[PDB]
Amino acid sequence: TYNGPLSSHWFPEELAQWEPDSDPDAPFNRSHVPLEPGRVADRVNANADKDAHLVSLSALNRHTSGVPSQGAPVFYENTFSYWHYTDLMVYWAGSAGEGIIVPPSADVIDASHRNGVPILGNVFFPPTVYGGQLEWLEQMLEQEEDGSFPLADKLLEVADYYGFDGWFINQETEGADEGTAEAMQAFLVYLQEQKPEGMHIMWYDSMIDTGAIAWQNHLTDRNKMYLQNGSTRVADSMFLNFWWRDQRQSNELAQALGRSPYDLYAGVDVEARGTSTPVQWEGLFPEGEKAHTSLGLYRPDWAFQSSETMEAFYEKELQFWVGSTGNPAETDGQSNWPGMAHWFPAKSTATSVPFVTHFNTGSGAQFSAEGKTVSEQEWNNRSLQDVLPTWRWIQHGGDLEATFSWEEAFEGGSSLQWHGSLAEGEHAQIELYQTELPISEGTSLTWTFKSEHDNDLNVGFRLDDFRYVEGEQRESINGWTQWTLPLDAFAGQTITGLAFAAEGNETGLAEFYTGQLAVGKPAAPNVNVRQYDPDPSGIQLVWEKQSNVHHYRVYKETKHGKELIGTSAGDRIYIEGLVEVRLHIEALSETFVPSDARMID
Amino acid sequence: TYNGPLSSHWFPEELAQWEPDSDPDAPFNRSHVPLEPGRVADRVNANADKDAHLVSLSALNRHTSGVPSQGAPVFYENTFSYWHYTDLMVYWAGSAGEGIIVPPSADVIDASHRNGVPILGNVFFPPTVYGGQLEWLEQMLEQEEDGSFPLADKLLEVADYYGFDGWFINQETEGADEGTAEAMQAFLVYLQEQKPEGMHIMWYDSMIDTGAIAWQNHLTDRNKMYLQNGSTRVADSMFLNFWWRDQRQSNELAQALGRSPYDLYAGVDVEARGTSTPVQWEGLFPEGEKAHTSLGLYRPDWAFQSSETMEAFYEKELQFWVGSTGNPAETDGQSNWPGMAHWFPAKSTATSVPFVTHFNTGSGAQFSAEGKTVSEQEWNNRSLQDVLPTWRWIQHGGDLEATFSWEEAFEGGSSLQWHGSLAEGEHAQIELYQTELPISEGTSLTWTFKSEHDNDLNVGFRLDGDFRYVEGEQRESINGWTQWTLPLDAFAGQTITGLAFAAEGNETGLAEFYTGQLAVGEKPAAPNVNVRQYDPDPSGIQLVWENVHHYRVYKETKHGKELIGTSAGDRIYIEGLVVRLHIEALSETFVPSDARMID
Ligand SMILES: CC1=N[C@@H]2[C@@H](O)[C@H](O[C@@H]3O[C@H](CO[C@H]4O[C@H](CO)[C@@H](O)[C@H](O)[C@@H]4O)[C@@H](O)[C@H](O[C@H]4O[C@H](CO)[C@@H](O)[C@H](O)[C@@H]4O)[C@@H]3O)[C@@H](CO)O[C@@H]2S1
Ligand SMILES: CC1=N[C@@H]2[C@@H](O)[C@H](O[C@@H]3O[C@H](CO[C@H]4O[C@H](CO)[C@@H](O)[C@H](O)[C@@H]4O)[C@@H](O)[C@H](O[C@H]4O[C@H](CO)[C@@H](O)[C@H](O)[C@@H]4O)[C@@H]3O)[C@@H](CO)O[C@@H]2S1
Repeated sequence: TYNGPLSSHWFPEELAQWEPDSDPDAPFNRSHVPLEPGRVADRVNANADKDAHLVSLSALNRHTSGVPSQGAPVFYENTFSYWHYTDLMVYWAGSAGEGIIVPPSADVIDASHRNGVPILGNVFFPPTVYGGQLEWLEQMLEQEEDGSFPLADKLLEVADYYGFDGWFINQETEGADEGTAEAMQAFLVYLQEQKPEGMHIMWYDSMIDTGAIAWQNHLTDRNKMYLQNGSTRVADSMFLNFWWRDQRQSNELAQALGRSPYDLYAGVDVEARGTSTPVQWEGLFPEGEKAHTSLGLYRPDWAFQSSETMEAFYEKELQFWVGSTGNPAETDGQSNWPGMAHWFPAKSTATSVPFVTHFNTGSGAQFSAEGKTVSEQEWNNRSLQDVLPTWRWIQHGGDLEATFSWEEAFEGGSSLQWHGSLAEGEHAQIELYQTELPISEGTSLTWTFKSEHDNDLNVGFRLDDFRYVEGEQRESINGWTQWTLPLDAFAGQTITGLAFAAEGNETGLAEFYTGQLAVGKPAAPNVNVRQYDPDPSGIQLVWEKQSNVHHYRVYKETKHGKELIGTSAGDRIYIEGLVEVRLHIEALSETFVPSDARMID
Repeated sequence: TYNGPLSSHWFPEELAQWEPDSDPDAPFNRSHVPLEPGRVADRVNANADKDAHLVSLSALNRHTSGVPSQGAPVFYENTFSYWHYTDLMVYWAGSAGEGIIVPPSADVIDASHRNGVPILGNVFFPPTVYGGQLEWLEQMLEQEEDGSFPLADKLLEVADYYGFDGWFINQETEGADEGTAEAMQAFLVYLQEQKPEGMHIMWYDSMIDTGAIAWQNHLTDRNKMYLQNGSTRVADSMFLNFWWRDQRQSNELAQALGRSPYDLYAGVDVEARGTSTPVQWEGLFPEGEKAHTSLGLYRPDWAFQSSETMEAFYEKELQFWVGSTGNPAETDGQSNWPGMAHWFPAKSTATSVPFVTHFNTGSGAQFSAEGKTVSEQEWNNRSLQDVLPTWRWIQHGGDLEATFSWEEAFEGGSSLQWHGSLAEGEHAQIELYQTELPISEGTSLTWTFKSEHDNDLNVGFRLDGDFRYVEGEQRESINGWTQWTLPLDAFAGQTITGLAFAAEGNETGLAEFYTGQLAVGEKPAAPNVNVRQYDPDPSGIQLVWENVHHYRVYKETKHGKELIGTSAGDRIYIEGLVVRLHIEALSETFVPSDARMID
């Protein structure tokens, strides 16, 4: 039923002749959210080291084809929220039936970028048993007299146009001779020479020097020529196959090659069993020694795909990325699954003012504006996913639980729920964010919450022990309480952490929903109605995207008030069925100040 | 004489009808060096604070017109080297006779960017006494039914295409009414709404709310609408005029406006007297409490324009930016001119591996490759200016002096000279760089020097968080220069926060070092080069090509290979061709590619 723009995918011959200017969908697939530079690490877990990196190969979209460019009316969508333990994201996709070169969709590029995570697209040369064809490989490996590889040029051009950070190269098609192998090496090297600074090409350990498919599970003499060859750099990293018990040898070989052992990502296959995946952790993270290499997670989206509901999906992600403890700071290294927080510092991109979050998880059963439902429809749009709490979860005192709620929202479709038993006079704190926010005059702390039992919600901030204080100026907005705490008295200081605290009352119960937290007015959007060629009877709204803007909201007038029908963090939005009606487009600033609405007939 | 591409400059009606695709010179005026993000500050001066910023309005080129796009065969050029005390650089230019909208030339954009300094172009509405015309102002302020300002669009387009970071707006043309004033405010507001993130529009404290020209010398009720109007942002900063004795009031007013006092730049006019400029420093930097606002330096290029020689120019810049002490760490706050180091931390963009410097100052009397002269001609090309020492100069022990030398070079036209008396058995160190360089396996320290008296030159590195002085591991001789390599694998996972050198005196009692390369950290593919017409000059041509620090163009002669051109962009204009050429690409590590041959 969906006739809108779709995220792209290609077989090599379609890519060759692909031009953004001629692709009706290309403008919808561009990310307009740059990779946030300079994340800051936390230090709450004593066992976590600073050397090892982590890549995730995640099916952020279950399918390669049929993915709407910019979100969809579906609550249950893969709203991964553990960007903070991730150094590199690989968009897992590609199939013999749909296309083997697949960039990440723009919604996911955006989510990744807000958390300063570089995201790679996938070039998937499938095993013949899965419809793999040598032809496709040979096509990609075509070389001009020039020496250049035209399809490599297309990889770079796609990554440049759509706005992501490189490619994962997965060569599992059998039948390749040694000449093909050398050509692949030339192809990867050509990538290195031509790519923009920062771009990352990650090679899967599969095709060896002979062209045979022969996973090494380590960096060996059989595969090292795909990472580094003497003084020539071939690839930025290698994802090691799963069948290893120890990685010391790869570390040693990497040093002999003059490369960091941490450009090797020891692979762990978690697709089927997630946290029940058996792993020789000592083989990667030895006892008094630093990590032998980095870590590669194949398919953490297990959490999504083995679950039926958003809540079970979110619980499995916590258990997987943080561990059975539910506390990043208190991990059980003796557990079968200690969790990623056991080994990896959490990073935060809350490093710049203004810092704003509405605890938007990226989807919802409903959409709220200033605490009022403005659409009752399921939606996902991971471009609207906020930077979520560094820690999941760190509390002190009370018998409380913290989770995301999709029942209450102030902006978007979720809130942070903090609820349970808190005895009278008892104090509880929840430390949420590692940060690096320079305070200057005019800088305020605001936050917005509901409280079912009337307890007030204090804010907590840590300066370069948390300071817990109550807000200065209170305001009521559709049932929500918004505090503003001026921080002028602290100008010149730097906030390195954000938190909340509450005091129990006679009730003995606490139930908070917090829908905005921030440390820190756009022009009405200039909007044009254009054809979306592939769908007459549909249209697209196109504006000039302002850098002061977090995203755009499209309302349509109804007999029952204004209804939200669209959101975009790009420069356009496709609306179906319009040819067949008054619209209102507002731009919301980074601080979520709404502009005056442009009217469109 | 020179018929090559020239740095641009417009009156408003020329800008209106400008499009890059039709300008033969536009491609030569594009910067290909992005603004380096994330500089790191030093801590060596106890009095320096972290709040106040500093803008320089510098005539990096003496003239608006006649500026070659990419360097010129002139040694004495304004090779400003104090980017480290500068937060914002404004390219000072514009005149009634030449053009009043002028972007920075590509060479200067590049130098600025390498040091992570945002550089602004100039929009100069001149006083009528200087040929100013209200017309030009009215032209710039034209508004469509749309509400948009077409010439503002051209300012943003120029900045985008050429690769710089905004504009300084200088409105000193008399005769403007209150309507013009409001239009200017709308123009500045339109800029804010349309500009790319990061871009900076700085407004001069001149035209007040009535449109009259009435410098306030402070942020007042008469000019605040040009910075901020309620919740609307009008400009990113204001450069306050010079006639102030104190700035507390502007600080206070800025707070009431909900803006940082440090978006205000208290102006100091140093054009005529440089370090002899009288300043009420206490009025800006109160003996305790913070600085009231930021600092605005009008014309530090006094150092260049009041001097006749590179050496005198370089000495005056030291005396101006560092002080009479010659030591950023030991400043005399009681001096008439304590120097900028007295108040401002030095920043460094040595924050990423590979870090490479050849101590190229941007010009030379001569050009060297691997220590051999490959051209005897004066040159300047500030696209080749390296990130130069954070500290000028910090030494311990000996009776030594450090300066730049244009007599000895390993790559380019200059080296760092460290020379004087060092008694046998004595030690001396010179701390050169504040850095932030993650060490990983495969990472080496290299350095390259000549020593007139045979002392060896040790490298110094400080780890996060006293320097480690060690001697190199592998020695190499290259055309009279010694190159040490010191593997740093034993330190992988550590971070270098500082680089230095150290020497031990010998029986000679003398030391004379010239150091031409220092680096913490693969040869490029031969450039794919085409010969194209440079339309405005038949009998001239341009080489155009598509990792790489810069390109070198050699021509074959009866006397060997001669360097005739360098470019950090995608092309170079060569005059007189009409002859075998050789184009090599040099990597960031200065590994040369195989030369493309061109006939
Ligand atoms: C890097 C790495 N690359 C391989 C990775 O490809 C491999 O993955 C597995 O991939 C199987 C094949 O996928 C392709 O072909 C399928 C059928 O035509 C398509 O549906 C698919 O989208 C691809 O184009 C895949 O079928 C595997 O899934 C099956 O087994 C799983 C257990 O591992 C299970 O969880 C599934 O639900 C399913 O039955 C699988 O994801 C991995 C693992 O073998 O190794 C390297 S890592
Ligand atoms: C921001 C700030 N803007 C003004 C700034 O413009 C002003 O500068 C002075 O500017 C004078 C006028 O310059 C223009 O007109 C000249 C003549 O047609 C041109 O040659 C020029 O390039 C411009 O288009 C200028 O003449 C002043 O220089 C003279 O006095 C100097 C002392 O300040 C002296 O050092 C010179 O050698 C010369 O005789 C001067 O640079 C400043 C200072 O008044 O105020 C604000 S800051």
